Amino acid sequence: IKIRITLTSTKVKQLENVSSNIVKNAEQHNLVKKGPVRLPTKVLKISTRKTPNGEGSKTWETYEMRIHKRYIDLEAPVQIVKRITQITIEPGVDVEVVVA
Amino acid sequence: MLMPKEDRNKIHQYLFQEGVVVAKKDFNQAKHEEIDTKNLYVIKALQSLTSKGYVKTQFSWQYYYYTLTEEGVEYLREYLNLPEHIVPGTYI
Amino acid sequence: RKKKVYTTPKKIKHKHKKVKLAVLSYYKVDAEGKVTKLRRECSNPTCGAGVFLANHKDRLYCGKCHSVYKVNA
Amino acid sequence: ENVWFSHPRRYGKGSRQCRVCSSHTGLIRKYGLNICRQCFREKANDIGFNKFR
Amino acid sequence: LISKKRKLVADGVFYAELNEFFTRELAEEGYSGVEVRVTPTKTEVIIRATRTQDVL
RNA sequence: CACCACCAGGAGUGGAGCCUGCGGCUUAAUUUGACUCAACACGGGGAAACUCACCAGGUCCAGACACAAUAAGGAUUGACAGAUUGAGAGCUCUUUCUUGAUUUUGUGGGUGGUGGUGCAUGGCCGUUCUUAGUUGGUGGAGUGAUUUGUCUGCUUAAUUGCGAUAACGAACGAGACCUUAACCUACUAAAUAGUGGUGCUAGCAUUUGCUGGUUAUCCACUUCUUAGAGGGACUAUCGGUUUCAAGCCGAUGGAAGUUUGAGGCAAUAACAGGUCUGUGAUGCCCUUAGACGUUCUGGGCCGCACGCGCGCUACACUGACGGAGCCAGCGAGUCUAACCUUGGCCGAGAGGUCUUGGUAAUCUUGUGAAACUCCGUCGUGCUGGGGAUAGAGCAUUGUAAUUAUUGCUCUUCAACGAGGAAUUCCUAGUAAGCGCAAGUCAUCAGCUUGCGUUGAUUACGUCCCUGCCCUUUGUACACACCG
Ligand SMILES: [Mg+2]
Ligand SMILES: [Mg+2]
Ligand SMILES: [Mg+2]
Ligand SMILES: [Mg+2]
Ligand SMILES: [Mg+2]
Ligand SMILES: [Mg+2]
Ligand SMILES: [Mg+2]
Ligand SMILES: [Mg+2]
Ligand SMILES: [Mg+2]
Ligand SMILES: [Mg+2]
Ligand SMILES: [Mg+2]
Ligand SMILES: [Mg+2]
Ligand SMILES: [Mg+2]
Ligand SMILES: [Mg+2]
Ligand SMILES: [Mg+2]
Ligand SMILES: [Mg+2]
Ligand SMILES: [Mg+2]
Ligand SMILES: [Mg+2]
Ligand SMILES: [Mg+2]
Ligand SMILES: [Zn+2]
Ligand SMILES: [Zn+2]
Repeated sequence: IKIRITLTSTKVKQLENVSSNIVKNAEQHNLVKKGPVRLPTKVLKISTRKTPNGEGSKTWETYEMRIHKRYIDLEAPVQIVKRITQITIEPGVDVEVVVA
Repeated sequence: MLMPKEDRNKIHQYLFQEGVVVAKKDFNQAKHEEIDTKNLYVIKALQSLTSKGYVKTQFSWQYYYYTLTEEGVEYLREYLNLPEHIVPGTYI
Repeated sequence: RKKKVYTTPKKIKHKHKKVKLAVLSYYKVDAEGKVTKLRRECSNPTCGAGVFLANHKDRLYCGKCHSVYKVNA
Repeated sequence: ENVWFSHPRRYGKGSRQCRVCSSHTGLIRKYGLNICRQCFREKANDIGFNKFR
Repeated sequence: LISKKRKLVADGVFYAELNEFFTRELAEEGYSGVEVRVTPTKTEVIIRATRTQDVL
């Protein structure tokens, strides 16, 4: 059946227990699964000057944004696939399913 | 402002139906969305309506949020000659 | 700032707001007959024989369609 | 007349503006957010950008 | 079909825009922040104010 | 006390040619802000148009709303051709159609302004000062303002702490914290990461091997790659020296022993510091229809006798040119758009064209980067150093490239032979060399923010110079010596 859950949040601790609750609820339903592949975290960096005007000492400033992205691959008949994704949706954590 | 009578009735009838109107502050955009008239018309006409206590505005990152008042539902109704309590915003 | 001399040549020619003309709709008038029409109209797909034609020097207009309809006599 | 607002605005500093304050200078176009540099710095914390290092 | 970099930064600017709208007009009900929740079939936006009777 | 000071040094700058910013001069305009540190590659300010504020001209109203006036025997709007105009702005006029209460003319009253004032303000930022500084409670001294605590000394990056001790015990700042980089054959796992095998093959040998290719060969694996949870360093152990105390200095072990390295955050009290040109942040003043609004066309911001300040290329065999080898890390990238571009073909090139992959650990991409390395020609000659300044063509971006946008070819081939007085930065993966990505970006990097690559010499001090802090002291000062 080959469905795949992908998680792409920025909050790591929300993301993990989402991912843990996928894999643990899998194991009551006893499904074979590729355990979470953790892709390299990608840092979005924006380096701006502090001052609004152009006076003073040239102090710069780097704002960054870390994005964490995991995927879990599952094979399951339809009733578990309807059950797993319907629950365990946590705010700020993005979930999307692809099949095959 | 001098705009033909038909599109002021478009703006005024669309306002009645949605209770609200959103309008990007882009003059010369020349084509509103949700309405087939010029963007400058819907801004300026709703500027004429707010200056008579019928609609209130909020700028909020160049978008001009309009929601019409209790004065607005009575005036417009007189204007469109529609049946009483025919305003969508007013009745859930 | 330094000054404003308003240097440029004076060309204040704000226009005429289409001066109110006298009694109009002169189709023709006929003593005890049906009236024909001066200023030929237009065989258009919209205009329903209500719009007249300007009579210029060697051309006929439209007014509402701003397109010449002159044809050779 | 049609000649009003007729010059192209497809590229260059005249095509883009800050989505908050409609300014042309110091725009930040990385990652497609298009906010001026002084307005992003006021909005960076609630967008999700933070200072760590 | 937009990349994850842009998608997450878009939801940041979406929150930032929607916070400014709520703080500008809902000031007189004690607006103290907003939360957005993407969900299958719906997006839910929980307004946090003090005079909750006034916002309704 | 401190490489924004010196010491011992390194690499420079100041000389030269160009690039860029400021002043000056010039101009129709060469828009403007900022003049020690704490203005001058700064306003993310790499301006062809736009941006844009300046200059020469031309449109428009996008002058809400109210009250009057006008006025359905028309309040007002639009225009074909011609004159006009840079113009296919009917902008204005000749000419006469069309529209229909939306407008028009005044009175108010608004609105817009990158107009003024940052010495009227907010917020933010810079600076004092990222130095080590600041304050209560209770007790003691004093009539009191105040003082001690908060110190002679030693110590530390540090009012960091030991010690002395009318003071004890704390608070903020420092430190802790957080991020990041270094260790983990320990855990949890993975064709979007990678090995090893086994299939299928290629080449070479031939023994029982060597090196590759292969995506449906599949089975196992986690060392290397990635990130979750954790562990680990605490100057541990020993020696030496010091009220034998805080510490400091050697050696051993260790992945790591300068605060383990580097940052982020950062007190009280200030400053007429900068910003009204980031803001739909703003008071007041000005302006508001021959506008200081908005838009369009064309210039300007780039103009060059000169004076400065950040830089780039060099002055040469520790090198230039040619061929061959050949290795990173940080990162960015398109859909309702046309961004990163593989591969094939054409072209000397720059480029063109046909397909493809990629919304991304999947594709560009092992980003095959440059310095460098190995072989060769040069042979101390302003020379094959240097490539400024000029002339012709071919392309690319773009509505447009002339005061050459940028790229390519050929030719022309200047100063400069290590730079006076002056002066800057720096203590280990650091200085310096060398490139690449990102930001701005339709095009344009000699700039900045980062990242790797190659990698030294010298010191492990001091108050001599320059700054800042403290103590004692004098004072007729206290908007505080610019008294
Ligand atoms: Mg400055
Ligand atoms: Mg020089
Ligand atoms: Mg500048
Ligand atoms: Mg400048
Ligand atoms: Mg102007
Ligand atoms: Mg204005
Ligand atoms: Mg202006
Ligand atoms: Mg001020
Ligand atoms: Mg006391
Ligand atoms: Mg007493
Ligand atoms: Mg006391
Ligand atoms: Mg010793
Ligand atoms: Mg040469
Ligand atoms: Mg690269
Ligand atoms: Mg020449
Ligand atoms: Mg000296
Ligand atoms: Mg260098
Ligand atoms: Mg004396
Ligand atoms: Mg005195
Ligand atoms: Zn017609
Ligand atoms: Zn802005």
